[PDB]
Amino acid sequence: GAMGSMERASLIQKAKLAEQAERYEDMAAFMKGAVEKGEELSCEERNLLSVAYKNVVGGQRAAWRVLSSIEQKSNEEGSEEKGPEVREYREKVETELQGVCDTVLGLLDSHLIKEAGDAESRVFYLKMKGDYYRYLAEVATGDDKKRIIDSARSAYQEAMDISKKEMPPTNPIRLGLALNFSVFHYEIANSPEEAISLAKTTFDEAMADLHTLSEDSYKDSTLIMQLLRDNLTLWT
Amino acid sequence: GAMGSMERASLIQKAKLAEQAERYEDMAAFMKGAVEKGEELSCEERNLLSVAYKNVVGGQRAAWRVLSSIEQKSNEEGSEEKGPEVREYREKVETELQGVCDTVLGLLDSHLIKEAGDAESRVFYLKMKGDYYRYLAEVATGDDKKRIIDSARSAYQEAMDISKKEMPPTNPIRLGLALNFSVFHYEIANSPEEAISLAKTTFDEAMADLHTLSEDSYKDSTLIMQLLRDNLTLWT
Amino acid sequence: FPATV
Amino acid sequence: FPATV
Ligand SMILES: C=CC(C)(C)OC[C@H]1O[C@H](O[C@@H]2C3=C(C(C)C)C[C@H](O)[C@]3(C)/C=C3/[C@@H](COC)CC[C@H]3[C@@H](C)[C@H]2O)[C@H](O)[C@@H](O)[C@@H]1O
Ligand SMILES: C=CC(C)(C)OC[C@H]1O[C@H](O[C@@H]2C3=C(C(C)C)C[C@H](O)[C@]3(C)/C=C3/[C@@H](COC)CC[C@H]3[C@@H](C)[C@H]2O)[C@H](O)[C@@H](O)[C@@H]1O
Ligand SMILES: [Mg+2]
Ligand SMILES: [Mg+2]
Ligand SMILES: [Mg+2]
Ligand SMILES: [Mg+2]
Ligand SMILES: [Mg+2]
Ligand SMILES: [Mg+2]
Repeated sequence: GAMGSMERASLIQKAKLAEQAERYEDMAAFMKGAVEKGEELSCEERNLLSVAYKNVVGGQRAAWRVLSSIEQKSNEEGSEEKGPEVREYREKVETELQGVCDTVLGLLDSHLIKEAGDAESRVFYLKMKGDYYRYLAEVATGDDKKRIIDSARSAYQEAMDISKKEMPPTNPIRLGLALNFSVFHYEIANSPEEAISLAKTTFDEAMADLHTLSEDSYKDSTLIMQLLRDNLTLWT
Repeated sequence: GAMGSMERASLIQKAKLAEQAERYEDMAAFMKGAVEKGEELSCEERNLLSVAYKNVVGGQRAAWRVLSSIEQKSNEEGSEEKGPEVREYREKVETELQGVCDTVLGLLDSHLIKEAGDAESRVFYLKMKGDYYRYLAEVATGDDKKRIIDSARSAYQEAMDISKKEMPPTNPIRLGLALNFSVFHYEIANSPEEAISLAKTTFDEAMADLHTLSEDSYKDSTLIMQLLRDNLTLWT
Repeated sequence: FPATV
Repeated sequence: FPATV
């Protein structure tokens, strides 16, 4: 590990600097180094880890979609053959994306999930595990695609079960998990009815729990609830 | 060279795909590979080279400025000492930026400039040489800072001299060179009067030559003229 | 695309 | 910052 010689606190500090500079690749590398120190992450540190990798892989996914679209058009009736280059470059981006997903899943498996006992950490990491299997599923085609989809589903499901037992319906992690699992159902698992049902139930149960919250907790929560509503409007 | 095994035409094709995907690091690496094939670049290819590196180093410069600002505040009266980390990370970004500038200057020196005989290629590459020395000057502090500034000035000046002899006043390369040399004067060389004089003369002489142009050439040209006007408005 | 967090 | 191209 190239971060093995840097203090944990310095890695955290530099991840925050990288976030301010929108240097998400650096941010992710700093937080990988911090995780590899072997200590549990605090609430704030977990968010630095998730945001860094979400942004790295988000950019990869956007680029992959651009290239996959060009590739699909290159294979339509009437398109001039243009050689292997579009496929090759799409594959290059895809392999880099898979590498980042594998790295995140490895951090979760070694050993963030096994040491996470509190609901807010365990649900968080299992959500991330579902998310990174979902990104693998978006580009998957071969013998293991179903296993990749089922790995995403299994991680999201375990997170869901814990979240419903241990967290209030307005908890932002619980809400975000439900949002993303609903998207998994719609876009990955060919289950739009399940996606809609989950988004609606989650929204309605959160609405009914808002009265228990402070102004600041209400602000959080309502923000993710609006994303659930946005997706429902797209889907209905 | 990791691109040594790829066909020149495939590198150009992939640079265009990378541009569409906003993958500027990849775009720059493809175009470095293309330059290293040893053949001159066409007009379109020159633009792919310049846009790729402009965007890579542009992002580095933006990040450097964020970190330099944090660093300067960390060294003001009353600021809590926070250790070496801000300086270290600013230095990391700075060294990466310098590396990219050195790479571009190396391509220009080996051997793009020496083989460029037509005004539109020679001025283009000399402008780039001024630009990348200017970016080195933005972060420079040591014994060689004056030499770095003078290297930028010398490249811009040779480009200026050729542009005025060989190109119409509305030529987009001539205009962009003048825009950037004016910014060099204002931001690097502590010569705001020269910056203003150059921007104004360039604008006025281009205005007087617009009547010779087609609609499409007018559209080009007028676009860079507006940038000259924008800078003049900022400076006066 | 739909929203995720 | 001023504009460059
Ligand atoms: C990089 C860290 C910085 C910029 C400092 O903080 C980012 C955000 O972290 C908090 O929000 C969190 C947060 C988001 C809210 C803005 C909706 C979007 C982020 O993807 C993040 C970190 C992610 C998650 C998901 C993580 O699933 C693994 C589950 C829901 C949500 C939770 C954890 C929210 O609680 C603050 O409450 C916000 O104010 C702040 O903007
Ligand atoms: C990556 C290539 C793609 C996106 C295909 O083209 C980019 C642009 O290239 C042309 O513009 C050029 C161009 C710009 C115009 C949009 C002002 C901004 C770019 O920095 C570029 C390539 C750069 C330069 C400077 C290069 O100094 C070394 C000198 C002026 C200008 C000239 C060369 C303009 O002529 C087209 O005329 C535009 O239509 C088109 O948007
Ligand atoms: Mg230590
Ligand atoms: Mg593949
Ligand atoms: Mg149910
Ligand atoms: Mg060949
Ligand atoms: Mg330095
Ligand atoms: Mg003069």
